[PDB]
Amino acid sequence: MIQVESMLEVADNSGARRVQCIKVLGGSHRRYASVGDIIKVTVKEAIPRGRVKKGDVMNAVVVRTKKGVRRPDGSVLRFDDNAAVLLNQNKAPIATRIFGPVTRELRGDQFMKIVSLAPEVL
Amino acid sequence: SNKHLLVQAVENAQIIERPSFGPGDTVVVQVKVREGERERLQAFEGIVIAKRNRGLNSAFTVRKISSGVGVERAFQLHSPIIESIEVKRRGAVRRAKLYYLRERSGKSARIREKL
Amino acid sequence: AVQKSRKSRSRRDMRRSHHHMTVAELSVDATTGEKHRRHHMTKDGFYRGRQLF
Amino acid sequence: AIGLVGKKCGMTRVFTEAGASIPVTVVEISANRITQVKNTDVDGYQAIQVTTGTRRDSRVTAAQKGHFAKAGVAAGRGVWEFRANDSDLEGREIGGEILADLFEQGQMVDVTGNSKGKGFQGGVKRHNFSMQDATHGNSVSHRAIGSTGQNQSPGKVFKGKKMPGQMGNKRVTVQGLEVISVDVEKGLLVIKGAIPGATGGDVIVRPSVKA
Amino acid sequence: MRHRKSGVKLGRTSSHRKAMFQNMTNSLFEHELIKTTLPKAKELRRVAEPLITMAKEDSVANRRLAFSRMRSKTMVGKLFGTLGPRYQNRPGGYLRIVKCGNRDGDNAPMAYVELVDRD
RNA sequence: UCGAUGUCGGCUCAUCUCAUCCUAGGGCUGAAGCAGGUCCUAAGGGUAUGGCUGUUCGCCAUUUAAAGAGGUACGCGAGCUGGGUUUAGAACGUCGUGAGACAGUUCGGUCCCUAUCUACCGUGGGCGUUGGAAAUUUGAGAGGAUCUGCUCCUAGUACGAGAGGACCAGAGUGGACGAACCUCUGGUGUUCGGGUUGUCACGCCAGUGGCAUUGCCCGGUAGCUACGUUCGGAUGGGAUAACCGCUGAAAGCAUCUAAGCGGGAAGCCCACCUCAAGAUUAGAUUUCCCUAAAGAGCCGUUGAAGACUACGACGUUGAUAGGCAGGGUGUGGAAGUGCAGCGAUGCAUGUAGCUAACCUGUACUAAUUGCUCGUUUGGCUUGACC
RNA sequence: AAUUCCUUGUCAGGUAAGUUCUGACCUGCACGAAUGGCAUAAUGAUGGCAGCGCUGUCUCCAGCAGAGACUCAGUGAAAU
RNA sequence: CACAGGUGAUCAGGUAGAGAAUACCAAGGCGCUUGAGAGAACUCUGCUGAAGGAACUAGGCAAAAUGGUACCGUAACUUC
Repeated sequence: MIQVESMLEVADNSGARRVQCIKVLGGSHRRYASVGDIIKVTVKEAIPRGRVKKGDVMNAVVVRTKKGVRRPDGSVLRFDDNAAVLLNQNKAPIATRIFGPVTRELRGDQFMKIVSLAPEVL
Repeated sequence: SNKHLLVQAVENAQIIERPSFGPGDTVVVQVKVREGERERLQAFEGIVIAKRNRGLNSAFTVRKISSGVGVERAFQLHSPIIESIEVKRRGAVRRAKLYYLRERSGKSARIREKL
Repeated sequence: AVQKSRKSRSRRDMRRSHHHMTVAELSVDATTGEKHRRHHMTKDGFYRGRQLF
Repeated sequence: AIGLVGKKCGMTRVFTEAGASIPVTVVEISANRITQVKNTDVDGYQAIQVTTGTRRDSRVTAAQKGHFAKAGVAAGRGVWEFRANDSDLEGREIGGEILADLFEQGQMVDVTGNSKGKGFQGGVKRHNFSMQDATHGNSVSHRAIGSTGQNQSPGKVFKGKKMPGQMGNKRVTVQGLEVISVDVEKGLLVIKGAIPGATGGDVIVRPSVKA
Repeated sequence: MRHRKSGVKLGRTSSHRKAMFQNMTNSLFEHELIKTTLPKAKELRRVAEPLITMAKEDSVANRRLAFSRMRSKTMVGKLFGTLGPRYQNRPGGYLRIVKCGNRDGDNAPMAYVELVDRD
């Protein structure tokens, strides 16, 4: 469960290290974003001379949450941090390396490169 | 027991045999994974921080560190997803619920071997 | 918080109408033959032909 | 459109071979003995009256005892009725049996029950009223109802106003619930969903009108 | 709600009601017949009968449990010497409550708690 | 209205209008398609979160199908707040010789009332319903609900120079809302189990108990619970709104209209869910009983039922509650003893001991065939049958 | 600017977004030198703004404990 | 008012503790002149709370949080 004004670690090599959620997209009064959900974020701390700069407003996708993700069998899968992956203006990943594991909720078409670049997919 | 007898009759059929194991011992679990038209088994190896026994609804949580961040999954003992469970290493813990290990990162997290 | 016009005696009595005193049920113990409240032991102490003391 | 009367035994889960959790509730189904068949000529409407369970003679009154003896059925723990039409009154005569085989696996059902009673409850719970600020000067209005009307015009509280009331212990119907499994020999029916009520209570299971 | 909850409050704190019922159990084991309030009598079974059940078998550990939950050594001795042996072969229900009217001072309903078998 | 009708804004809670913001149906278009513009019908639902500022408003950021205009004492302080305005203190600019003053500014500055009546939300008692009673019920009528995005497919088809890109049909999956539920994931769990600090006590060791927020800390049973699970908003019927008609005269033509016959909306009435015969028009059906009957109540054991009530179950022809027996769950290795160790402590006896509320049984304890209410065939008139 | 009406003056910083805050400009409605001018270490339950930690302040409330509210027995007001 | 207010000095035990703080006790004295039930909404006083962490609000109001000893180490500025 990620909501507005939530700090997320950056799980790719886009140059940002921490982002803040400013808008959960996909609903009039939508509250929370889970893994695989698209959010608007502001970059709060980035590495020097990176692709992305501090204070930039752009899109991201949540790739792991501390609340966890449920599976059809009733199991829950949790992580130790909240981490997302930065996206283009067309909601496509801008990453060449993915750090940390991701879940199989990113399976589809627009996050297939995130899935393939992740060191491990749960 | 806690459930009604009619419910117990249904649960008994769902019950499936599996190696018994204790808390706090490193375990390897085989999980069915669907990639589309093909089936595969994924190995999940971790210390078991917490276990709950409820007959058919028994569940155990496995915690492992991947790339410097811990991952916890509350696996279901009697579900058909779990093809097999084996105990790689056996450890002794004072308490059933190891919820202090989440705070622990490296040298502290380790559990003493049980002989 | 307060009345706007004093309540009438009839209106006051209408509320009182429901209030009623409870009347205890009465039974006689066979052994001792004394009035006592239903499901409650006798003054003497003989209940259903049994000696409490 | 005739249904059956059962007893909620509680919830459990069914595993699918694909490894999917199916939360189900088990309803005990004693045979429903038909005690009276109602029709247009005598009653003006068509229905099937049934009894289920068991009741001791000291608790069965003379009137109910005669009513049961007319049908030739043993007295149950209550008498229920199901609105029925010509198709549904086809083979159901007085003294007959209705079993769990009325319902087949995989179809949708509507389940009616007496929901768990919460007693006298406030607006926050019963009507989902937003709570007022805990701090910032709030005095005695953390869980207060708030304004109930506007002013002199209209000067009255409108009917249907949401206010603290008894919550629960009311008839509740849930629709579109699948039936996972049927056991005639054990007289037990397994239904997908919450199936409102508490365990041990009486639940009415009917075919879904939406279908 | 209190759905399926057991126990009593009796307008007391947890420690206070625990101590009061320990006192009541000791006095009941001593005199074998005590006049008390009816809810107190009904709740006294749940704490007194189990001590007799445990005292059915005499051992150091069982006597130490009785002392932990009673805190009267004389009365642990009595429980393990007379009530246990007397009640060896009785399955439960070691107290009979006999309603005895209402209290003078506050009209509280009253009852007599009597140990079965010549209390 | 001055023998007192509390201001602005905010919070909570709303109710109505349509001069309609979205959705819905249409005419025209400088309407090729997608997107629009204007007007007509339509009020059933829905109609954001933040930075600034006391703000209403306004600007901005980011969303949405959309972030509508208004009335309700510019709704709502005997429902809450008190930031601004509007007391008493102090100061700045300005005015005045001065006391002082400023729709100028700045710091600070007591918000009472146990609800009689109406209204509303629940829940009962009384009587009535043409003799009484135990149940099942029909429905005059009332309320609840009415939202909608995105993806795929039709189809990169129709259309279009390109760019772009459908109507109408079909499938899936989301956001908000609501109900139920606790099987799953969690929270709580102050009569569960452990660890531990200080002190006192049980004669003392040991083992325990009182107090220190449950002393603190780690877990956790049932119950309740959401953030967890399931489900629903219907693609149906009838009559219509704008609009579009068929045939057709008044008016040899034309004409949707005057006669007649059609299509047509998230709107109206049904359909879905809940209540409902105090529907005094008090209904219907099946049984039972009438020289205290059938039943109801009191009383007692009580329940996922409950403020009291009421409702549900049972009262020896009994599992209603407690206890008890066996389990399950939780905690995690009781006490005693022995061994190793100088010792703290570890190990074995042994997953041991304990275990609330959970499951299944069991009359051991308590539910006393005790009392009260309730009758004795139910008026009269007419008609059919008899 | 405790002083500026126009005014949320203009520019720069801070925020995704700043009528408040900081720095600067000077067009000072209506600063200014013992009704003292500009600064100033320390001090201040002083005013404004911004951060870390922290959290039920909040999204969104849930459970639990005690005192009331509720029922019974005794005593027994109030404004109007 | 047999009122949770005020009222000067004197004595100053034990175990922890810097302490006349705080905790539990000694001598001594008290349980505070309505009780019994139930365990509804709502109010008061407290405990715990998934994910987020000021998004609340006029304002971080309230709560949460920090908290001892010993040692290491400590910036701008300064009237040193």
